[PDB]
Amino acid sequence: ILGGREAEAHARPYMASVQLNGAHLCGGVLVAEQWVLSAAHCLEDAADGKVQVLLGAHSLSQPEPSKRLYDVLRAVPHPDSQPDTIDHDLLLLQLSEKATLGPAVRPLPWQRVDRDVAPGTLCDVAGWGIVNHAGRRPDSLQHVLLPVLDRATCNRRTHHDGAITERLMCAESNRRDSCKGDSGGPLVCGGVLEGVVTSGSRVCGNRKKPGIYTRVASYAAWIDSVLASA
Ligand SMILES: N[C@H](CO)c1cccc(-c2cccc(COc3ccccc3CC(=O)O)c2)c1
Repeated sequence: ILGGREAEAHARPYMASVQLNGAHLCGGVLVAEQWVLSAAHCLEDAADGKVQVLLGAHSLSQPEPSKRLYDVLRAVPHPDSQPDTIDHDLLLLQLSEKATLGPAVRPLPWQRVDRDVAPGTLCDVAGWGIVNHAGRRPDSLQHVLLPVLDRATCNRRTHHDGAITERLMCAESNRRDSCKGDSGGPLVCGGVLEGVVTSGSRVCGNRKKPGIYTRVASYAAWIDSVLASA
């Protein structure tokens, strides 16, 4: 997260750290007791290593009573996802067991009504992604409120030139933005999950290259089907 600030500890109980061999790789969102939603590209160059999900965390390195690292029993990338493509970049991770719920661990309700979030709406993005262009990795969870950018503006030749489908949404990227290590994490509007961070053009903090977020509402049928297949 560039241009953000340290989040209040455990104020986002749905926030997950998807990890590879003990290291934070991507953000994730707890959407059900045993399921974490993330981005499919996160596990592309991982196939070998131990994939785990850290729940109830503020600090990545420090002990906290609510912190718990879970093993993943199965990884469900969206069937239409392709590598190094920004479309259908969703991943569902089944935990080893149902997560112990409490004030610091709680699933987030997600948008099921397939209608765009109004442009200008301030939405909260959180993550353990890089906090400056030099690549400084924060130990503690960061967040930033970003305004939603209309698809038309986002799709201009000067911006993402037609790449923003109806299944994607954009947020302003001027200084404040999501960056490397934030994909798979949440974009929350009025307490509801609206988007999942994707890597876009892999450029951060540049107003001409807005942040790209996968609209969860567009994938309601797939998420429901995966969550129902215990
Ligand atoms: N705001 C912009 C566009 O929305 C944005 C948001 C989020 C990430 C990036 C971004 C910037 C540089 C390099 C990478 C490659 O990262 C990975 C590559 C492989 C696995 C995991 C990651 C981690 C990750 O994807 O976060 C991503 C850019």
